This record gives sequence, structure tokens and C-alpha cells, in this order.
Amino acid sequence: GYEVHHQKLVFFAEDVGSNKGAIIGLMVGGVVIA
Amino acid sequence: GYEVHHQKLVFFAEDVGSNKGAIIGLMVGGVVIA
Amino acid sequence: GYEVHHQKLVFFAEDVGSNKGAIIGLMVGGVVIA
Amino acid sequence: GYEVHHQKLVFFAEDVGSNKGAIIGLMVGGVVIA
Amino acid sequence: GYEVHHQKLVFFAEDVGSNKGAIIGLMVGGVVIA
Amino acid sequence: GYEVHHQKLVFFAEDVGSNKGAIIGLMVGGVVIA
Amino acid sequence: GYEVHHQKLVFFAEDVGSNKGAIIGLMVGGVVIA
Amino acid sequence: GYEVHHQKLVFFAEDVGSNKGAIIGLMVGGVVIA
Amino acid sequence: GYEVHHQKLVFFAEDVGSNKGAIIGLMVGGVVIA
Amino acid sequence: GYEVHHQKLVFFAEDVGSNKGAIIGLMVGGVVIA
Amino acid sequence: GYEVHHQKLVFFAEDVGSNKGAIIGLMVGGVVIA
Amino acid sequence: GYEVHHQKLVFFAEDVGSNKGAIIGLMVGGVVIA
Amino acid sequence: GYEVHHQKLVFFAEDVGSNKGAIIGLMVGGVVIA
Amino acid sequence: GYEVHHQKLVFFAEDVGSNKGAIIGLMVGGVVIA
Amino acid sequence: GYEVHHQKLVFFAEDVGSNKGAIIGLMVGGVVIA
Amino acid sequence: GYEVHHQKLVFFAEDVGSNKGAIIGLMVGGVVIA
Amino acid sequence: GYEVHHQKLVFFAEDVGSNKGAIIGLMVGGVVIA
Amino acid sequence: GYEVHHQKLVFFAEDVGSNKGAIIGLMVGGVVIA
Amino acid sequence: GYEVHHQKLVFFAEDVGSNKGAIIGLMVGGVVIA
Amino acid sequence: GYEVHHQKLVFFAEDVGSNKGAIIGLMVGGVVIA
Repeated sequence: GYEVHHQKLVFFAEDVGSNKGAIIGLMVGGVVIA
Repeated sequence: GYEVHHQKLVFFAEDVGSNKGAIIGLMVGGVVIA
Repeated sequence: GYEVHHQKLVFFAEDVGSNKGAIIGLMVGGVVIA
Repeated sequence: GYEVHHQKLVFFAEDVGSNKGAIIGLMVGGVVIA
Repeated sequence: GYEVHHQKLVFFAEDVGSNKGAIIGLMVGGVVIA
Repeated sequence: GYEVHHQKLVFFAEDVGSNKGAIIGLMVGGVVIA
Repeated sequence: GYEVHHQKLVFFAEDVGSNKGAIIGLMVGGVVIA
Repeated sequence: GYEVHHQKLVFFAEDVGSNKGAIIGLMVGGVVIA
Repeated sequence: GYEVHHQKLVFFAEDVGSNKGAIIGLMVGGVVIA
Repeated sequence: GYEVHHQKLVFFAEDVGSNKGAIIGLMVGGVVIA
Repeated sequence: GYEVHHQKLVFFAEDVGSNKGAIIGLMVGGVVIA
Repeated sequence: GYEVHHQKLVFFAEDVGSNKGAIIGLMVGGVVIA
Repeated sequence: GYEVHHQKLVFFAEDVGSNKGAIIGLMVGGVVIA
Repeated sequence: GYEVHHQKLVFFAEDVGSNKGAIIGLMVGGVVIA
Repeated sequence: GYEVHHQKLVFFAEDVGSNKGAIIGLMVGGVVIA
Repeated sequence: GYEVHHQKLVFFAEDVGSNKGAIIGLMVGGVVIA
Repeated sequence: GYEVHHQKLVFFAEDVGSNKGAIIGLMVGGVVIA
Repeated sequence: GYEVHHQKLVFFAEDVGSNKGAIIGLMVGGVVIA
Repeated sequence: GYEVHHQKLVFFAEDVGSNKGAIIGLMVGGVVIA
Repeated sequence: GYEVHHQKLVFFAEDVGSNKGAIIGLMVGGVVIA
């Protein structure tokens, strides 16, 4: 008798308001200018 | 008797409001100017 | 008789307000100018 | 008879207000100028 | 009969107000100028 | 003058040996029997 | 003059040997029997 | 003149031997039997 | 003139031997039986 | 003229021997039976 | 159980481009010459 | 159980570009020359 | 159980660019020349 | 049980760029020349 | 049980750039020349 | 020769009598109970 | 020859009598009970 | 020859009588009970 | 020849009578009970 | 030849009578009970 419930994972965000530059969840590489 | 329920995963966001620049979920590579 | 519930993990954020520069969840490498 | 509930982990933040520079959750390497 | 509840871990912050420089949760290496 | 190179990210494995059981990269949720 | 190179991130493994049981990279939640 | 190189991050393992039990990189929550 | 190199971070292990029990890198919460 | 090199951080282990019990790097909370 | 979200109101503009004339959000009154 | 969130109001602008003229949010009155 | 969050109000601007003219948030009145 | 958070009000600006003219938040009145 | 937090008010600016003209937060009145 | 006079604008009401219950001029959003 | 006079603007009400319950001119958002 | 005069603006109310309950000119947000 | 005169602005109320309960001109946010 | 005169601004109230309960001109935030 096993019960599992209500589990959550967020990597970057749930709510992103305003981006006036650069938002990157994940980058392996690169050059970011903002 | 196993029950599993209500599990969630979010990588970047649930709600993105306003993008006035650059938003990238995931990049392997590249150049980003904003 | 096992019950597990209400577990959460956040890597970067839940709420990101305003980005006037650069926000990166995770970077393996690169150059970031802001 | 085992019950586990209400556990949370936050790596970087829950609420990020305003970014006028550079915010990086995790970096393996790189150069950051802000 | 085991019950465990209300446990939390925060690595960097819960609330980040304003970033006018550079905020890094974790860095393995790199050069940070702010 | 920005140059970025030779970097990598591995989420689960590069080399996966033989499987007689259950291997899952990512599971949001469920029941796994092996 | 910025140069960034030869860096890596491994989340679970690079080399995974044989499996007769259960191997999961990431699980948000559930029941795992081995 | 900035140069950054040869650095690494390992979250779980590089080399994982054989498995007759249960191996999980990251679990937000649940029941693991081995 | 900034040079940074040859540095490493290991969260759990580099070499994981055989497993007949339960190995978890990170658990937010739950029940582990071995 | 800044040079930084050859340094390391280990959170749990570099070499993990065989496991017949329970090994957890980090647990926010729960019940562990071995 | 009530949830209300992301309602928005803009009176004049979100983005105003270059101005070589006269831009007025609201006036009760007067004389405007461009 | 009530939750209200992210309502926003903008009267004049979020972004105002270069100005070589006359920009007025609100005036009761007067004479404006550009 | 009431939760109210992230309401925002902007009267004139969030971002004002270069100014070679006359920028006024609010005036009861007068004479403005650009 | 009431929680109210992160409400924000901006009257004139968050960011004001270079000024070679006349920038006034609020005036009851007068003569402004740029 | 009441919790109120992080409300913010900005009248003129958070960031004011270089000034070669006249910048006034609030004036009851007078003559401003740039 | 331009003459403009005695013009008027009313948004909600220039004369509000005795009422029972919430009166709201303008709402961007939320829950109103009366 | 320009003459502008006796113009008026009312947002909520120039004359508010005796009421029972919440009166709100403007709300960006929230919960109002009366 | 420009003449501007006797112009007026009222936001909430130039004359507030005897009321019972909360009166709010402007709220960005929150919970109001009356 | 510019003449501007007798202009007025009222935000909340130029004349407040005898009330019972909270009176707030402006609130960014919070909980108001009356 | 510029003449500006007899202009006025009132934020809360130029004349406050006898009230019972909290009166607040402006609050950024908090809890008000009356």
C-alpha cells in the first residue's frame, strides 16, 4: 500500500515578468551580451 | 496497491509576461546579443 | 503502508520580476557581459 | 506505517526582484562581466 | 510509526531584491568582474 | 574577441551497458518495478 | 580578449554498467521497487 | 585578457558500476525499496 | 591578465561501486528502505 | 596578473565502495531504514 | 476557491519611439504645438 | 481561498526612446512647444 | 486564506532614453519649451 | 491567514539615461526650457 | 495571521545616468533652463 | 484666433450618494464581494 | 492668439457622500470585501 | 499670445463626507475588508 | 507672451469630513480592515 | 515674457476634520486596522 502525491520540480522559473535583456534557462556554451 | 498522482515538472517557465530582449529556454551554443 | 506528499524542488527561481541585464539559470561555460 | 510530507529545496532563489547586472544560478566556468 | 514533516533547505536565497552587479549561486571557476 | 569551445553536458550517461532491468532518464512520475 | 574552454558537467554518469535493478536519472516522484 | 579552462562538475558519478538495487540521481520524493 | 584552471567539484561521487541496496544522490524527501 | 589553479571540492565522496545498505548524499528529510 | 491573474491596463503606450515633436499622455487642456 | 496576482497598470509608457522634443506624462494645462 | 501578489503600477516610464529635450512626468502647469 | 507581497509603484522612471536637456519628475509649475 | 512584504515605491528614478543638463525630482516652481 | 472653453470629462461620477457595498472607480483586477 | 479656459477632468468623484463599505478610487488589484 | 487658465483635475474626490468603512484613494494591491 | 494661471490638481480630497474607519490616500500594498 | 502663477497641488487633503480611526496619507505597506 503506497501512495505518492503532489511533487513538483522547477528548473528555471514559474513566472517571468519582464525581460529587457537576456534570459537563458540553460546554456552549454556561448557568448551572451546584454 | 500503488497510486501516484499530481506530479509536475517545469523546465523554463509557466508564465512569461513580456519579452523586450531575448529569451532562450535552452541553448547548446551560439551567440546572443540583447 | 507508505505515504509521501507535498515535496518541491526549485533550481533557479519561482518568480523572476524584471531583467534589465542577463539571467542565466545554468551555464556550463561561456562569456557573459551585462 | 510511514508518512513524509512538506519538504522543500531551493537552490538559488524563490523570488528574484530586479536584475540590473548578471545573475547566474550555477556556472561551471566562464567569464562574467557586470 | 514514523512521521516526518516540514523540512527545508535553501542554498543561496529565498528572496533576492535588486542586483546591480553580479550574483552567482555557485561557481566552479571563472573570473567575475562587478 | 570572444572564443568559446570544447565543452559538454551529460544529463544521464554517455555509455549505457546492457539492460535486464529498468532504466529511465527522467520520470515525472509513476511506478517502476525491477 | 576572452577565451573559455574544455569544461564539463555530468548530472548522473558518464559510464553506466549493466543493470538488473532500477536506475533513474531524475524522478519527480513515485514508487521504485528493486 | 581572460582565459578560463579545464574545469568540471559532477553531480552524481562519472563511473557507475553494476546495479542489482536502486540508484537514483535525484528524487524530489517518493518511496524507494531495495 | 586573468587565468583560471584545472578545478573541480564533486557532489556525490566520481566512482560508484556495485549496488545491491539503495543509493540516492539527492532526495528532497521520502521513504528509503534497504 | 592573477592565476588560480588546481583546487577541488568534494561534498560526499570521490570513491564509493559497494553498497548493501543505504547511502544518501543529501536528504532534506524523511525515513531511512538500513 | 478564486484565482484572478495577469490583468493588464495600458493607458498611453508600452513603447514610445524617438521624439522630435510633442507627446502628451493626458492633458486637461492647453495649447500644444509641434 | 483567494489568490490574486500580477495585475499591472501603465499610464504613460514602459519604454521611452530618445527625446529631442517635449514629452509630458500628464499636464493639467499650459503651453507646450516642440 | 488570501494571497495577493506582484501588482504593479507605472505612471510615466520604466526606462527613459537619452534626453536632448524636455521630459516631464507631471505638471500642474506652465510653459514647456523643447 | 493573509499574505500580501511585492506590490510596486513607479512614478517617473526606474532608469533614466543620459541627459542634455531638462528632466523633471513633478512640477507644480513654472517655465521649463531645453 | 498577516504577513505583508516587499512593497516598493519609487518617485523619480532608481538609476540616473550622466547629466549635462538639469534634472529635478520635484519642484513647486521656478525657472529651469538646460 | 482660437478659443476653447468650458469642456468637461467625468470618468466615474461627479456626485456619489450614500451607498452600501463596495464602490470601485477602476480596477485592473481581483475579487470584489458585496 | 490662443485662449483655453475652464476645462475640467474628474476621475472618481468630486463629491462623495456618506457611504457604508469600502470605497476605492483605483485599484490595480486585490480582494475587496464589503 | 497664449493664455491658459482655470483648468482643474480631480483624481478621487474634492469633498469627502462622513463615511463608515475603508476609503482608499489608490491601491496598488492588497486586501480590503469593510 | 505666455500666461498660465489658476490651474489646480487634487489627488485624494481637498476637504475630508468626519469619518469612521481607515482612510488611506495611497497604498502600495497591504491589508486594510475597517 | 513668461508668467506662471497661482497654481496648486494637493495630494491628500488640505483640510482634515474630526475622524475616528486611522488616517494615512501614504503607505508603502503594512497592516491597518480601524
